[PDB]
Order: sequence, then structure tokens, then C-alpha cells
Amino acid sequence: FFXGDVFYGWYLCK
Amino acid sequence: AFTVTVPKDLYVVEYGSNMTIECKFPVEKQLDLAALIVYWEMEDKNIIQFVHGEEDLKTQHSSYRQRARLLKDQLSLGNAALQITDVKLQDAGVYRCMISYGGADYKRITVKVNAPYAA
Repeated sequence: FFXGDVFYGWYLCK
Repeated sequence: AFTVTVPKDLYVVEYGSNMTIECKFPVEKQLDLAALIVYWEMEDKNIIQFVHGEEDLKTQHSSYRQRARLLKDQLSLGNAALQITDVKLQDAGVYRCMISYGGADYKRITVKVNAPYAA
């Protein structure tokens, strides 16, 4: 998941 | 405050069936598609990425191609509903729904998959 800081730290996709 | 709710936090689904897991978020009379961001993930797999009123399929994990979708018509009702067809055993686990709509929140949902001969 990329998109800047949208849900920063809530996800694991890299 | 902006809060995302789950009607059910544990889904027990049968192998090979269809699953629809739902997250609820507040929506006014009309839906601002530019403001809505929805992201469904499990483990580290990009399930559904929804931006500007459309799903982004370029980042979707191969495990879910034509297997999962966000039901856009339910968003009108304040419902981010993930539908996955032909559930496999590898679909069991913890799913996260992240929703930004002015405010932002997210919730966890656990899915157990029942084996074909378990009932």
C-alpha cells in the first residue's frame, strides 16, 4: 500500500 | 469523533462459498467520492484499494484478482463491504478495514474458513 501518509502504521503491505 | 464499526468481528465461512465482511462508517445524505479512501488488507496482502470512486487494481495482490471487490453501492449507506468469491482456506485470518472520510479510523475482523467435510 503506497499513497504517502494516508493510514501510516495501520497496514503491513510494503 | 469519526468511528468505524463492525457488525460482526468474527466470520465463520464455508470453503468455496462467498464472503461479505462489512465495516460501517458515518456518511451524510450525499457521498463525497473525492474524500473517501478505503483500504482492505490482510496479513500484508493488498485486497482492495478504493480512491476517487474507483478501485485501484494496479496494487491488488494476485491472490484476489477477480476474487474480491468493494461493493460501491453500499458505500452510499456508509458500508464498506468487502466481497470475496470462492473462499479458500488461505482466506482465513485477520482482515483490516481502513477508512478515511474527513476523519479516519480502522477495524479488525477475523475470518475462519470451514473445511469441506467439517459439518
